[PDB]
Amino acid sequence: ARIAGVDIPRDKRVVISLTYIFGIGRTTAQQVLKEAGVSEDTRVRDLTEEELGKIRDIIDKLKVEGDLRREVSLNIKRLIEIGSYRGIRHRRGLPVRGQNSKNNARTRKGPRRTV
Amino acid sequence: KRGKRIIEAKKLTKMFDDRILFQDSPFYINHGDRIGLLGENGCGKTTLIKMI
Amino acid sequence: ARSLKKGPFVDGHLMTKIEKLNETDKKQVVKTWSRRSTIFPQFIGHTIAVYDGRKHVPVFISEDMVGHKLGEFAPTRTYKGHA
Amino acid sequence: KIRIRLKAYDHRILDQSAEKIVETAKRSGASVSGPIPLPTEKSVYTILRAVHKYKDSREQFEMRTHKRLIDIVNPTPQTVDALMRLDLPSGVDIEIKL
Amino acid sequence: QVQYYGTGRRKSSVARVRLVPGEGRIVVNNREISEHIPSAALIEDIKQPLTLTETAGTYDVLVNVHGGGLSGQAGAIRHGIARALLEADPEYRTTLKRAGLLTRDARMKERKKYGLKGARRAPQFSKR
Amino acid sequence: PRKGPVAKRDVLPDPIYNSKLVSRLINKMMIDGKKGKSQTILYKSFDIIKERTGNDAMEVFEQALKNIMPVLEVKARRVGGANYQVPVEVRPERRTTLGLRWLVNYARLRGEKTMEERLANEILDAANNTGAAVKKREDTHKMAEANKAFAHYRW
Amino acid sequence: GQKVNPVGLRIGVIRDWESKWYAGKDYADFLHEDLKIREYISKRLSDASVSKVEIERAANRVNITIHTAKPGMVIGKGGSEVEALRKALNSLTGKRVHINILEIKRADLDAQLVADNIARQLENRVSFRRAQKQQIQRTMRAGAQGVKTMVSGRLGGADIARSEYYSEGTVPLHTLRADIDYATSEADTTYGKLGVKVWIYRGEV
Amino acid sequence: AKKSMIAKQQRTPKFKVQEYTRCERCGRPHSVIRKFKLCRICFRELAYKGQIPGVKKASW
RNA sequence: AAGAACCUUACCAGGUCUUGACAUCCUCUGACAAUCCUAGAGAUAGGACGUCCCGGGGCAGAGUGACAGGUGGUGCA
RNA sequence: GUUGGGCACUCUAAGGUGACUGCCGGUGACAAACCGGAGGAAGGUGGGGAUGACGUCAAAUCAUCAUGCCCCUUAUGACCUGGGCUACACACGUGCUACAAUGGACAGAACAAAGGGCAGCGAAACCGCGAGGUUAAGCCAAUCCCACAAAUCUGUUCUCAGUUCGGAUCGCAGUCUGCAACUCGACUGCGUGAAGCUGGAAUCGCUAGUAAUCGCGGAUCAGCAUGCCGCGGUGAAUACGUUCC
Ligand SMILES: Nc1ncnc2c1ncn2[C@@H]1O[C@H](COP(=O)(O)OP(=O)(O)OP(=O)(O)O)[C@@H](O)[C@H]1O
Ligand SMILES: [Mg+2]
Ligand SMILES: [Zn+2]
Repeated sequence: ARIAGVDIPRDKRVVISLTYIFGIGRTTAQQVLKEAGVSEDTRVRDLTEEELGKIRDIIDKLKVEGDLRREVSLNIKRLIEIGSYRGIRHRRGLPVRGQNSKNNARTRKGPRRTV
Repeated sequence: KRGKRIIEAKKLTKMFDDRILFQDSPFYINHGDRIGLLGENGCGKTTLIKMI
Repeated sequence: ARSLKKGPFVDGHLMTKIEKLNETDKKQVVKTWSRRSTIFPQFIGHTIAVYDGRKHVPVFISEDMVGHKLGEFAPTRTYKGHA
Repeated sequence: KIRIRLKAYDHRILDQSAEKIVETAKRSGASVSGPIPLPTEKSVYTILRAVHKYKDSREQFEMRTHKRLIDIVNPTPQTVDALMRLDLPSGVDIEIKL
Repeated sequence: QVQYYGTGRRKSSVARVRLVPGEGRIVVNNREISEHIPSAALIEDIKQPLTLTETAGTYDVLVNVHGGGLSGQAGAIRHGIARALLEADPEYRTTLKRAGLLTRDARMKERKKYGLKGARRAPQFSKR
Repeated sequence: PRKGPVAKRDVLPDPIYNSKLVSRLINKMMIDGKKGKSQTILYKSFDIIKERTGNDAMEVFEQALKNIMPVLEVKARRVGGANYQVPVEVRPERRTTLGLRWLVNYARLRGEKTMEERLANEILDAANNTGAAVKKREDTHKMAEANKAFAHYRW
Repeated sequence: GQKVNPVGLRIGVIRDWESKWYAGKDYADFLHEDLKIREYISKRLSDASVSKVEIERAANRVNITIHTAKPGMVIGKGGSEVEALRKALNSLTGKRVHINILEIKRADLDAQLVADNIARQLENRVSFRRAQKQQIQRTMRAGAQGVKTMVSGRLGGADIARSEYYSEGTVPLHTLRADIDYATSEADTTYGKLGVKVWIYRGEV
Repeated sequence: AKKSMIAKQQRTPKFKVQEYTRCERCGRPHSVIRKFKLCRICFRELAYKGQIPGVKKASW
């Protein structure tokens, strides 16, 4: 069940399997099925080549997988290049949306290195 | 760390031609269980493993 | 985040300074305290010395900066790591 | 009809004041809708008892606004006078709508 | 027609019960009790005063009930029924009182107390 | 407490089986005051018990508890250097309490996907007394018998 | 940090508010005018033995009733001083002020008067022991069932401050029905502030 | 509060957003109750004296 | 702390002031002012426009030296 | 409940009644008192709240306020912009959300209490996927509004996975408040989808409408709470006992 170069789970309902492509979430998926008139409830393994064909055409109009990864990477490269405050936070591994850093912020900083 | 359940069997029956090894045998194995298979030779211990 | 209806905000006292520099095609270092001012296209090429709390930091404005706030390029806190 | 709303912090003067209102209208002859006891409002303020720190030490005060409604049915011209002529003690709010 | 009234109260709920000659139909706010009260356990408890007096099928219980939850309303309907039965027949008083159906369960939500997180629940304590 | 024994609390008999024991188990299964969930679990379990065994669910359940309820428990006592486990008889009420508690806890640990199925299997095992809950009862009886010497000690 | 103000505990139970008016929208405005009026009366009548100042309101009127032990000194000759006060309060409030003076018959039963009297004596370098003991006798003669007095601070210019209290008869502070008057006062000495607390118990209600 | 601070707060600031409340008895900036325009401390002091109409100690 | 974007705010950098941002005196005089235009980041200046409310009940400014002023220290006064 | 009509019932709130070991039996000194019973809504200070003795800790606060003494006075006072109080190798306290099937998602039927509202609450209608927006009814309020309570129940789907669990972080695009959301706001949409599989030593709260869990409101407040103060909904387990801390 390869779509946009991603082998979507065959056993899962269509709405859910679509979300395995980088750049598609639950709502996005429902629209694609809505636009392409496919039932959400059918399992991916049970999809006909026609329905699969239709889904693939619609998904080509969205920015997914490498496309999206390249777009977002440029955004990060842009912020640092212009020497923004946000750029500095990104490269330094600190919160960029004003979260306090005295406590928490372990998603950005990684595991504690006690001293 | 992983999840609780790892093996479940419901109404599990294994036959060879006309010989029933075991029939309607429900059991489970959870994470971290240390299970000893007890039984005489030929009772099907290795058979169950190959099924698992 | 500023409502689109309101439009981008930029302290007029700073915009006025840039309009005079643009009419004469001149490029002086404009000292400002308006960290909150949006970078408009009109600023491109100029050098604005933005107060960071103790000194005006000259920040060169490139095209890629338009829409950000002046303050965004003049960090106010000093930190070179613990040790 | 003539609608009277009495408010007060002290229900006692409220009852005393309301009594004066009802009798003066009834002696004027107009029928009186007995003073309706409306739900008492209760605002509560919890404040820090101490001047500094000691967050767990609080003190609670409340203000209870008692209300009464007096409707006057079948009014008379002399009644309207008697209603305004009454001097009810300070601390009772009188509202006369008609 | 001939009807016997009873006020019952549980927690926040108040139930105005009227016993009328009928066949055991409970209508609460113009609905079959099953629609209003899902729980089977609650419906069993509600009927309890009727069972103890062996009056199931004698009376239609018309209940107007407001406030509180579906378990408090159930409690209030039961209490109102017991009191209504007293009017129908003073002889029932002994059995109802023995089973504790005439007592108003006076348990009410305790107020929250400053410095505590509920009525009793104290905040986590630390020596160090 | 020091003053003296305190009034225990009554439970109403279950609406379907007219049993106080069933009602008590329902309370033991309940979490976060959600009595609805627990009643549904138990009724579904009893259907599995009747549908599986064919016997009456209540009879199976009562037989299971009989096999779980302990008669002698052990109470710890610090006697000088070493701590002694003193065997003590289990009050009838406590026997029921321990049975339901042990049943519920070990049922939750089983490997079936749903609690009702889990609970059903656990009760069936206790009916044949071969489940975890049974084992717990074996352990306490072993401890009491082993430390039978120290029964003399007591408060 | 132990004993609730005896008056606070009994307000609305047995004791009434001095401010006896109701307001809605204007509540904040009215409250603060009364604060300025009370302060003004306290200063202008600091020597006139003014215990209690009740304040009423009506439309634009303000009916002030000042309770004093020395009504003569507040009214003045032919109402000269009381008319002067009216004019001063009409200019502050910007309202029509009416003033009534009530005579306190037994000056020594009013906790505020007593607290102020003792404070004046502490400022005149009278022994704190004598001041308190003398007052307590006078008050008990007036028929109070009990009295407690306390003076705190640098008693006789000591380095280490302490409190010394004297009592007579019964002062049941914990009895909510007991009409227990209470009042504080401060004395400014060369060594700083001496606190004065007075409790007077005049019987049950 | 410094007399300067009470004066600044009583003047109209550059912007309406900059207006804030102080207890107008003692000048405390924190814990000012709109209904009374008093800080927590002044409120208690005057309540105990019976000088806050219709306020009494709460219990229930 | 029952609400740190400015304010709050007491801290720091920079730009500023000195009967003073706040108060009672003294005196002189008479409105102060508001409102814009220009300059400034703003405080502030520069101009402009009017130019006292009822002996002073006042209100205001200008000078004047008494003073003000401190969330400065000591809660072990 | 809309109109007429009524206030019966509920409810609202003033004044009353009620609980006193007052009565019955035993025990006890015959005393105090204790154990049980009746009646009753309630039985042994019914439940909760307020109320905190003499003193202790030279406890806390000179930063609410006030104040002795000392110190500064073209400055330790006063004004202004910007910044900081939000920093971040790291340790601790108190919380929130979770690790899932007694659950997630979707849909339907319900059921509260208590409080707030005049420059305030703001309906209905219309627009937007949404935060919101236009217009604007009603209400200075037992009337109008905030205001749809949520768990729960009933169906459908998911089928044990780091997932349709979990929501951090981050990218993009927006809304509202405000002179102004860069440092440093809340919320929304799209995308992204971290740790986390019930937690070592140890340690905390709670004796019943309590714990646990589910929502709702309020103060502060232009805006901003997982905090604080209140409200109800569902609603347990256990107390044998005083050997031990
Ligand atoms: N394909 C087969 N056909 C028929 N009989 C078989 C077959 N495979 C196994 N058996 C018999 O069935 C039983 C299964 O043997 P298996 O090796 O699976 O288990 P076991 O005897 O428990 O193991 P162990 O080798 O550990 O003793 C033995 O009797 C074996 O002889
Ligand atoms: Mg083998
Ligand atoms: Zn104050």
